[PDB]
Amino acid sequence: KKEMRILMVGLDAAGKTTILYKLKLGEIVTTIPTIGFNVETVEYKNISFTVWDVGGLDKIRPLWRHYFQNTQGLIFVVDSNDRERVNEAREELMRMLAEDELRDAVLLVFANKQDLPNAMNAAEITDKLGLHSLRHRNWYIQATCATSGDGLYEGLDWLANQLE
Amino acid sequence: MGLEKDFKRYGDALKPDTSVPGKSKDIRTTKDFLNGYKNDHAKEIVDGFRSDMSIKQLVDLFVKGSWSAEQKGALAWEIESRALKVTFQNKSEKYNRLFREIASAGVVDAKATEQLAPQLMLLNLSNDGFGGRSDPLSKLVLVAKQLENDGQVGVARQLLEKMYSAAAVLSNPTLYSDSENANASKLLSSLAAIHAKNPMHDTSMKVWQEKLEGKQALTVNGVVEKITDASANGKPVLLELDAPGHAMAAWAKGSGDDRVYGFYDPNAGIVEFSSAEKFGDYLTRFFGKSDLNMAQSYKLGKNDAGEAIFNRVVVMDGNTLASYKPTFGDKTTMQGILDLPVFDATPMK
Ligand SMILES: Nc1nc2c(ncn2[C@@H]2O[C@H](COP(=O)(O)OP(=O)(O)OP(=O)(O)O)[C@@H](O)[C@H]2O)c(=O)[nH]1
Ligand SMILES: [Mg+2]
Repeated sequence: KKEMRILMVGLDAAGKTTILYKLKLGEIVTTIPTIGFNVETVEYKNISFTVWDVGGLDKIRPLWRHYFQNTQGLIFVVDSNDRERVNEAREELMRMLAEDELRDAVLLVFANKQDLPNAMNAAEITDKLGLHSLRHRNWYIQATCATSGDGLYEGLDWLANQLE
Repeated sequence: MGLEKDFKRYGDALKPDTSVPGKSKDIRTTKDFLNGYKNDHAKEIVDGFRSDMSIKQLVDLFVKGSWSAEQKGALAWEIESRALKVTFQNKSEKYNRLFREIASAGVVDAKATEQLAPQLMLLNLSNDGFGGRSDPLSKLVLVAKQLENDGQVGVARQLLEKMYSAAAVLSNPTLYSDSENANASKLLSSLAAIHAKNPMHDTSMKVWQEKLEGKQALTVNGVVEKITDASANGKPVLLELDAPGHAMAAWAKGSGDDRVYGFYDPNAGIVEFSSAEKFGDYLTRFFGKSDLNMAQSYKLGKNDAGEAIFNRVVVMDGNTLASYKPTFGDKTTMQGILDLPVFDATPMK
């Protein structure tokens, strides 16, 4: 009944494509680095989410802003185990949140790869990304493991509930 | 739609009544327009331009003014940029829904794949104002599928990735090395070379086995029977499908369980199926009134039974096409164009 366009971005290797197809096909697919985008429509309760999975390689990150049209929600996916790049993730998140086109978008952060041994937890990702500083933004952070699917529908449920 | 009306007003103003015949040089081919057509250029050369303008305001500016070809190119870039921004995600969603519905129906085709790379959007980002390279791209993809039939992996996939990469480079040139900038430009001038010396006009080499036109023009179902023909199994089938103003490709490659049937519309992307039935379903519904109706949007003509037909279907000779050299004095073949780099190992600026 309600269509909602979702932009899913994050650094390369975050898990974005894995999440998309875990949600859509119920499977773990063998992925390669996405140079381009994938898109799927995922029906969940009242809502048709069209989810845009856009490549996160640094050399194609400038293209992200070409996918902002009529977007109601932003999914930012962070590799919880990548401590070296978490401040880079934060920089990329904040650049997106600066865009006037996205000023009303709800933000769901997936703190992904919680199964890996040196994974920062949700509270720590929340501080590293500066989420508490986000004023005038409906946001939420969900700990996930894409490969098992743990957390993904909890994430989606929150997002659906915000968008209704 | 306001957009459709405005985009048609804009279109009329590019083919104007000062040279009525669709025989005079179109302004989109001219060096001046093409120099004009790029980002961040209207603000330098077009009086009254403002970047906060709507499409309609830009089209008003276009049609009310007295503009050089270069000024027209800059405005065309700004109008087309915004128009594509409004439409391309809607369109992609639509193509993907049809793919996924067919792939997922009955017995799932687990090997079905889709890769979207809409040319108009990538070429606008690449500051290429010619208005489309469906013919060059369709030919390159058929060469890629010849190469993949013979055992190379992911050649068409990487062509399409390189369109994205070139668009990233050309839209934001200061973030990449001089070498990357030159690479991106060289990819695009290769498409232009292919258009300038089109191998279908080349009589010294025959890149085609058969041209099916006029009288024996094929319907969509005719393309389906040719692609999915089991008599072929083992060997590649490589077709270029020509609407009046747009080229596409379709193929079969691989043997037994690795056999795949694919379709490339440069305006959308590539789909491949392992199921012949599903490939036939996709193509029928892609073109068919009952579904996406691309037969109407590409303005295909009709036969006497009123079924949509392609102006031309070319049954390609892939090994010969692969070896074709689009520019006299340069050894680079169609296969070499496929292999052109865009990114290289230098860290991003
Ligand atoms: N251990 C573990 N591996 C994961 C998880 N999620 C994704 N992966 C793996 O991490 C790798 C990268 O995943 P992708 O989904 O390709 O990452 P991406 O975000 O789409 O990367 P780009 O396409 O470059 O933007 C793959 O090998 C995935 O299987 C997870 O939760 N745990
Ligand atoms: Mg990916």
